[PDB]
Formats: sequence, C-alpha cells, structure tokens
Amino acid sequence: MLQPKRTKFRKMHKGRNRGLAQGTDVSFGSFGLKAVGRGRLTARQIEAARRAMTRAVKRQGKIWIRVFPDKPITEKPLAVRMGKGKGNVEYWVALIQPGKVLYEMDGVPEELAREAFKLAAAKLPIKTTFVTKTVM
Amino acid sequence: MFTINAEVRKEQGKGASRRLRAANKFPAIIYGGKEAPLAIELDHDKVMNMQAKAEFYSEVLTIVVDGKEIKVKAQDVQRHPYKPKLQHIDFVRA
Amino acid sequence: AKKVQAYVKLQVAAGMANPSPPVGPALGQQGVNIMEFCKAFNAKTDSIEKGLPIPVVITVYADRSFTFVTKTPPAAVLLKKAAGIKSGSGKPNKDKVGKISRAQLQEIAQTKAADMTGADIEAMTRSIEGTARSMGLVVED
Amino acid sequence: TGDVIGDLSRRRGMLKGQESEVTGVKIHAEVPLSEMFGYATQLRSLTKGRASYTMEFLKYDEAPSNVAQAVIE
Amino acid sequence: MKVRASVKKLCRNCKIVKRDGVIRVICSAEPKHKQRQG
RNA sequence: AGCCAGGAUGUUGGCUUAGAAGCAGCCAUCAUUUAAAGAAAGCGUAAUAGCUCACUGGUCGAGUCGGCCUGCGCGGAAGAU
Repeated sequence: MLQPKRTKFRKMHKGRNRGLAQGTDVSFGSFGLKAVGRGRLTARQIEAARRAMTRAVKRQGKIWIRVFPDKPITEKPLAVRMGKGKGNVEYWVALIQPGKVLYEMDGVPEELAREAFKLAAAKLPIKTTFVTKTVM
Repeated sequence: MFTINAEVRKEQGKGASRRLRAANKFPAIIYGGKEAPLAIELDHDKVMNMQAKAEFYSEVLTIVVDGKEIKVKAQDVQRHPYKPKLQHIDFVRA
Repeated sequence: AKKVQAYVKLQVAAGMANPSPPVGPALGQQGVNIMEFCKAFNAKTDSIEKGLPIPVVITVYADRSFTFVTKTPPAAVLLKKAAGIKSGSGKPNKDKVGKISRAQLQEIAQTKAADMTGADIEAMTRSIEGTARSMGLVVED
Repeated sequence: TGDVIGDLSRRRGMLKGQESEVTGVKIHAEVPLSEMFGYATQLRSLTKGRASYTMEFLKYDEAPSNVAQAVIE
Repeated sequence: MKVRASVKKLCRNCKIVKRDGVIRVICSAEPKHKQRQG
C-alpha cells in the first residue's frame, strides 16, 4: 500500500475536512474518476481500488493515481482508558474533498473505461462519477 | 459559427452571483481593448449544451448584446467542481 | 428434393468413397448404406481425379430411396492448390505467402461454375480471394 | 451416439467416425486404459442398458502432460 | 428465488416487475434467475 | 414491437481439420446484391441440422427509444411486559 517514505513527524492533529478540491480537470489521460462525496480514503482502499480496475483491462493503458495518503490516522488500543498519550499510527488516509480527481487512466476504449471504473467505485466509500477530459 | 444570446447584468456581488446560478443563468466578463470591461450575463443551459464542440473554443464567438453583436474568444472556463454545470467563462474581446 | 431434415451438406474425398472421419457423422445421421451408394458415387467419381476435395448434398425421398447431386472442387479447396499448398493459416494478417492473379482464377471460376455456381464470376473470386486472405495468402495481379 | 461420443471425448476418447447398420449407430474410438476403469458401469448408465462395447489394444501412444505428471510417485 | 437487496437483470429474458410494491425479477428461461426485494 | 416469408451465407474455410461447418476461440474481417443478409454474439450441442439474433420482405397504421440533469416517494429496514 501507499505510504510516505520519511515524513517529518510521527503523529498529526485530527483536523476538519472542509471546502472543495483543487484537482478538478482530467489533466493527464482522458478518463478520470471525480469524487462527489466528502470523506477520507485509507491506503488499503487505495490499493484495492486500483487492483480491481487494473485487472479489468488486465494490462491495458496507463493508469495514474492522483491521491496519496498524507494524514497518519492513529487508533487507541482496546481496554485502554482515555488520555495516557496519543496512540500509535495504524493507517494512512487521504482526505477527500468534493470535486477531487481520483484515479485517472488513458489508453483504453471508453465503454470499458466506464466499466472498469464501475468495478473500482464499488470498492470506494465515496460516491464518485466518471469524468472525461475536455479541451482546456 | 456558434451564436450566444446574452445581456448586461447589474448589481453584482458574491450572493448576487449565487442568486443567479440557482436560476439557470450564470455570469461572465468580456474584456480586452482600449475600453472598459463588460460584465455580461448569459443563459446557462444554451451554452453548456454547445460547449462540447471544439468550435466553441476555436472560433470568434458571436455574442450579441442589446443589438450590438461582438466577436470574442474564450479565455478560460471556471466550471463547477463536481456538478456537471459551470460557474464562469472569460471572453477576451479578440 | 425435400427440405433440410435429411439434407446433409458435407463430404470430402472422391477416391476414398468409404466413410471418412468428417463424413462419419454425416453418414450415420441418416443411416446411409454407403456400399450400394458407392456404386452410384463411382459413376461420377471416376470423372474427376484424386487430390482435390469433393462435397455432396444428400436427398432422401419418402419411400426409402436416397440419392445425391455430388460435386467437383468448390471455393476453398481449389484455391488452395492454386496457391500450391493446402494450408498454412491461422494467421491471415500475420502471414504473407504467395501472389495469385484473378485472370487465371477466372478460368477456374468457370470450373467452379459447373460445380458450385457461386455468384458473379469475379465477386465470387473476391469472396474466395478472401478465403485466400483467411488462408494467409496475398493476391495481386 | 452423440452422448456416447461426448463421453468418449470426455474419457480422452477419439470419437473418429459415426458408422450405422440397421437398428444401431456404431462408433469406434480410441480410449486410454487409465480411463477404462468401470466403463460399462458408466456406459449403460447413459444408454439405458441397450448398448455394448469391446475393448481392443492398438498402441502405447502418447500420454499428455497432465497424464504424464500424475503417476510419478 | 434469491432475496438479494440488489437486483440485476441477469439475462435477456429476465424481466423486472413490481409485484405488491416489491420489485421482483422473473425469467422465462432460467428459473435460477428469479429474485426479489431489490 | 409483433404476425407470416424468413434468417438473404459462399464457407464441410482454414486451423488442431477426430469436428470445431457464422455456432472452441485465435484471425483474415474477404466479398456475393449493393430491395431483408455480421465471414457472428448465444444457450443449445460430440458436430451439423436447430430455434433465434442481428436486420423486417410485406401486413397495420400511429408517435417512439435510451441516456442526462434533477423534485418528491419505494425497497434496503429484525428485539425483547
């Protein structure tokens, strides 16, 4: 799974997840998967989403991943009272905003591109949509 | 060869613009020349239906306003984030 | 001359008048007593030489009399030896062997004419130069 | 006939040709000895007891990759 | 019958109808394709 | 969309030909008219035949097919006096 090699700190404050997103246009290939909801994506769902749609074309075309987990979400161990320090980091998420370009790919025909993204989307906890590169 | 129906908008602002796009119409701006810019309002539905063509971005766009029709070019499209609509277009008066 | 119930459209070898592996299914299906049928087969079998495949149509009348209108080499099997080799395919676009002319095939289209009268002399030759394409053979004149 | 042959092919059988006499449809084929095991128990299970067969030897022909790898103990 | 909360038209002849308010899919050819509750 | 005529198939086309006969799937993707016909999806099947499907030849005679953006509803929905 995807994870930051050598980041500065061990833990990070929780932080609200407001506003909109910056990645909006299908900037690399031709067919992308823009997100419509507002949540967060851990690395395991990041790995699983690509895997399902990589084997949907089985080799075909280039596939770009536009989101990377930065936020080191922690969890406390069970039967441990509150306080006593911040818990250890268990998994890494990437906070998703509305109108964010997720997984993007190229080199595939359109009808199976919408099919491959449909196989990927059901693995996501965010409602997404299938978007296409416009000019400019 | 596309033609645009439009008119001059008044009383602009943040909430004013938000009031527009919840009424199937959206604002814009026309600038470029030895004159003042023109904050022009134009129909949302019509131009969104025709932005799919490549000639919407590679042609001297014929926007008519108060009878006076001008030839402009499309600079940028500030579109809506996740809804398939759009928020603003910049028309440089070429 | 009935319908398709007893109508079998296949055969391979003239000289081998005995039920061959592909004519097996064909024969057994309609209980064809090939032995006396071989004597009727060998009236026209002797007119053609061996080495070029021959099909047959089979017609069984209502009163157990069963007859046939046999053939001469049709579309595929004649164009193959015209190229010199019976096979060499599985890769039409991926292989390129030989170049054959249509004027020489205009003569053998007339031999297919008395055999399997396929429409429009050159357009059947075009139908069958695609069987050459399907056999991985190039054709140019 | 078709059923017997489908099952011949199934037991790695070479259906070959479909001959015919008067009341019967005779089909001769080549079958491995390893898949001969209990054949008439499976023959008349598919032919309502109205069929028969007789096994004869031809040759120790080729054993394919799945059949060659099996018996190696 | 499969009580699947999602129902997909699994074939060509599989038709989707609303019996008693409940969405039901039936098939003329394959009785394994019958399902409801979607 | 149906109803009758049908399916306009050269080509049993290679191949692997034991058959893969559009109907194993790799492939050429040729061509016949250029009024109804892809060298082909699908169960069915050993393989043809097959009924169909794509397409309606003509019968009737009017509106119709599927997505898009959304308003409000259904199902998803099982707990203990």
